[PDB]
Amino acid sequence: QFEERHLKFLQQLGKGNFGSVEMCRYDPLQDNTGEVVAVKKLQHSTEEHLRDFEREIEILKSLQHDNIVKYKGVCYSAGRRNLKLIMEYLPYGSLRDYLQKHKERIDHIKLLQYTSQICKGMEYLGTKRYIHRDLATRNILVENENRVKIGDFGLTKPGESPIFWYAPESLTESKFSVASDVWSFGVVLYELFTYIEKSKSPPAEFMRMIGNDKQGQMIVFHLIELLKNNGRLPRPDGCPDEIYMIMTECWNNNVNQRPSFRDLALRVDQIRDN
Ligand SMILES: CC(=O)Nc1cc(Oc2ccc3c(c2)CCN3C(=O)Nc2ccc(CN3CCN(C)CC3)c(C(F)(F)F)c2)ncn1
Repeated sequence: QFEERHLKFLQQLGKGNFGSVEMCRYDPLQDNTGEVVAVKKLQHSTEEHLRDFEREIEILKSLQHDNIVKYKGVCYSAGRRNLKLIMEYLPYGSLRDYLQKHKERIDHIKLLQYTSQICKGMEYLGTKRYIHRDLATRNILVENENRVKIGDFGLTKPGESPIFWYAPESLTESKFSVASDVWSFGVVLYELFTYIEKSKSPPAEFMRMIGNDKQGQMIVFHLIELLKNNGRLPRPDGCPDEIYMIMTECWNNNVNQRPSFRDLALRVDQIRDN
């Protein structure tokens, strides 16, 4: 389906210790045309990394939704001794980058449209019995001003720490569930309403709350103790009380009391419609 000889490099997109992503053009007709795609490569095809990459491909082959990144196929390069994953190319990259780079195009109505789409993608993911774990605007991608798609770059498998999106039971017991994805969704909703303004990010805000000078495990200790006793990210400037209430309800230490993604999509769509 994707012959390496016809997969032409266009641009580097992202790199980490685990993998890298590039933009390519798939030109089988060899006439300088063809579809543009995003291609993920494994940096080191060890038995464990390759098993993990194959599990990712299997997950992606099972997902088809408007608000989930679109799998296209695989390419077997280096004479069929290397594996690359082919996805649809999304021009605006991560929603974290888009919010910073394209503030001219964003208002609260757009933020709520993206919020709704994220909930719907998560409703779908739950029907497939997957737990995201990594929900954060860095892992949501933007097709255009009207459409976002949940993904998981998985390139890097305090400012760079994923802990600031994790539910308290995930931090203390490594318990990840649909309900902890709801907690992380509450952090995504906070990220959207802070517009990725300098110093308002979840890592910067939590570090400010615990003490900016803390390093290593002391950060973890303080974050856990803070969350267990009702410490929370503040309401972003200009955020409506009703939107901060959705964040607060997602950030419930009582796991079963968190709303569902179906509840959240309906609530957000009703606020948009009213
Ligand atoms: C400008 C620009 O850079 N444009 C780009 C970049 C770009 O780069 C990407 C972005 C995302 C992804 C790739 C490449 C290759 C794979 N990938 C990706 O999202 N994988 C993925 C892996 C697991 C899971 C779901 N699992 C469930 C189990 N969990 C434990 C983990 C998550 C999902 C999800 F969340 F269901 F969509 C997605 N793609 C399109 N356009």
